[PDB]
Amino acid sequence: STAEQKTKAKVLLEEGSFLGYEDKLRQRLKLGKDDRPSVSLWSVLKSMVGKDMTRMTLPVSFNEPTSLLQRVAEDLEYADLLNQAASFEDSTLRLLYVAIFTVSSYASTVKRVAKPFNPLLGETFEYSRPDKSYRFFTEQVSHHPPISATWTESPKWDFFGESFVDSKFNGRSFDFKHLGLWYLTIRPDSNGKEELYTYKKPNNQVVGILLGNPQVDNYGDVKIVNHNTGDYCMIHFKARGSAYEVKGEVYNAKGGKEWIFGGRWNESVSAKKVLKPNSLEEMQVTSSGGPKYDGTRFNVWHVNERPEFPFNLTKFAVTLNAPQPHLLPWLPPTDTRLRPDQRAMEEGRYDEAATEKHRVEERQRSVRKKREEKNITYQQRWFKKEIHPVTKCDYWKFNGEYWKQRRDHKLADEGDIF
Ligand SMILES: CC(C)[C@@H](C)/C=C/[C@@H](C)[C@H]1CC[C@H]2C3=CC=C4C[C@@H](O)CC[C@]4(C)[C@H]3CC[C@]12C
Repeated sequence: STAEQKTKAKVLLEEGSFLGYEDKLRQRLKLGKDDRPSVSLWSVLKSMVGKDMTRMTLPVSFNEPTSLLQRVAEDLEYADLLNQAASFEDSTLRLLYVAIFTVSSYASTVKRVAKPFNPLLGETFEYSRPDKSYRFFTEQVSHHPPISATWTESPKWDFFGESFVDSKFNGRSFDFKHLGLWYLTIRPDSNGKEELYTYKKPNNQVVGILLGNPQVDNYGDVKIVNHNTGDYCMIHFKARGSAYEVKGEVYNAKGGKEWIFGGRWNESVSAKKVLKPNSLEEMQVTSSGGPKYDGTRFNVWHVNERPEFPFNLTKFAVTLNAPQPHLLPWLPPTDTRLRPDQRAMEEGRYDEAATEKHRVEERQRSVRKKREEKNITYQQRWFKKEIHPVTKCDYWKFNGEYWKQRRDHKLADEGDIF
């Protein structure tokens, strides 16, 4: 445990990051299943061609009782990969595991053809895992357009970025682009100063709509750069032409190919050392013991087992919106767990969900109109837009106050949106 890792771990404990997380993770929903009718997606969308996800009104069959804030937290489902990454002295092998971490969060998107809640302006969501030593926090920093800012911290790695989802139904497919930059910091166990990786997430689309069998597809190219070394990785999510294929190549700073990896992003990813730096070889689509330098293949990631849950949620997703008894007294009034329309929907009370949604959305609009009448500039509570010193891009800088003020029971009047 390096000095900087211990210094980070000490901060996390002093700020009380795990207070209130004593309850065992939620294992299921009160709903055992549910019988929202299987309305045809085309029948709904044919009258809304060219619209955005947020401008559409959808039946509950195409809603999910999670927030966009919580879908972004599903980036962390396989965060163990990042501690593994920190343990490798070879920077290109750290990059391999960082890359596969970025791929690992797409298995959970399958079988959830549904719109998550559009977070209210100022809505927040926190999630800490004492068993993993990380804390995640996010604030909805914009409503027009919808933007979430995140900030995740752990002894060996940080992860933060902007969720800016730009969507469009073109009459055939529903397309989603992720416009924000993501920042992943590793504090290596050895042989390396703290290092910064950046990348943008792949696109997603709903296809099969006209065929009557909607399917979530993730597609496009991703490039991860290590700003310190500076290794880089190219990732290719193949677009549907039922192929879930993903492949990637990891290069050192001189363009030498060091690693390739590939698999199906709904199932598993394997990798191998590339022995000749100029090889054109890419992963063709049996050691489960860790990395290998001799060129044999090794497993890196496999999807978690996925029981049947209402709304087709994953086990990990079931933990996120849990109103855990020991957690509730710590939360700000803005936390997604307290959001009443989303809570009603999770419990299968769909008319209550529609009733509460109308109320909280009306109040949001009225507060915006009052601000505009008084020339009042909206200010985020927990983030401020700044210029990042390395990328020179605008980013949402966490102000460092949330967890300390939470520790000190100072949140009771930090927002009133539900
Ligand atoms: C009419 C309905 C069916 C339309 C709007 C719903 C489309 C779904 C499939 C879209 C809507 C929002 C999309 C969405 C938003 C945010 C992220 C966070 C990112 O880190 C992983 C992908 C992910 C999770 C994607 C996956 C695909 C989602 C969930």
